[PDB]
Amino acid sequence: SLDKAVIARLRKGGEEFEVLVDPYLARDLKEGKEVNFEDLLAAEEVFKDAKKGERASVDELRKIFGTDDVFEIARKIILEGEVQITAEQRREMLEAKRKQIINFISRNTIDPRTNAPHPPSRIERALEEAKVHIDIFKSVEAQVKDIVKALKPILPLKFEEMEIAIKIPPEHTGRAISALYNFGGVTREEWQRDGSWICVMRIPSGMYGDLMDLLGKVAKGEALTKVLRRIG
Repeated sequence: SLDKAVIARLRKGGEEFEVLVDPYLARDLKEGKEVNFEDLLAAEEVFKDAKKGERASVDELRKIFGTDDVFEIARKIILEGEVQITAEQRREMLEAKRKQIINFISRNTIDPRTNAPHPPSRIERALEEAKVHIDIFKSVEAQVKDIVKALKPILPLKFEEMEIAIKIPPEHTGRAISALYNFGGVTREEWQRDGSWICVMRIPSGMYGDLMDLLGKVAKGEALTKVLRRIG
């Protein structure tokens, strides 16, 4: 457990405080995700020096932090202090967050020229071309508008959604409906008396081609669709 933990540290009131944490769950906490605090800490203790094992006293924690709750002090140390992740952990977390940003951009934007998504490897090249800084302690949603703005000089792209009305003939509902719910975005669904089924899919516009491919498979080319609206 403790070859795996890293130090998170904070100076407060002229004293140094440290906790020993799982670096991957500390990143999740800094990004804003819910975290199980029993897995996050390698020891339910606040240290003055985690390496020498010097523990902060209850009286000192009460004086400085106004509380003795180790979990709540650990949260403050991690959010306001520095997490000493290793260089290799930082590289691994950076590569993973970059991948998620690229995929999110690919799925949720379209090229205004061609009205189609760019491939992930096109977004990746543009990220490097633009020298985009990626923040491993922020969620995708928290940083993807800024990134997309930095990309627009070299790669035009725009966030857009579509609403698409769908009708599935009775013959194909068994396969089609389940597939559509799993794809996501089903709204205003309604069974019809003749066995057919209708809905309005609300999807990211860069998912349009995937949705049409899906309907070709699950409805054998028999589904009827109508583009209702594009939403910028």
